[PDB]
Amino acid sequence: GSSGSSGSEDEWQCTECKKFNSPSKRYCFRCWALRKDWYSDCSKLTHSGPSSG
Ligand SMILES: [Zn+2]
Repeated sequence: GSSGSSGSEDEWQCTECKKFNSPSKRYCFRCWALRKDWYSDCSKLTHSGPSSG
C-alpha cells in the first residue's frame, strides 16, 4: 500500500506520549518532554587512549 511518505524512519520514540520525533531534535514537540538517559555507572576505564580486551 503505502510505506512512508518521502520521509525517513530515523525518528526516536518518546517515553511519555510515545510519539515518533525527529532525531536531530532533543525535546518532544508532542509532550514537551526531554528524553532521559541512564549511565548505570559500574566501572571505570583505567585506559584513556587505547583499549585492551
Ligand atoms: Zn513525547
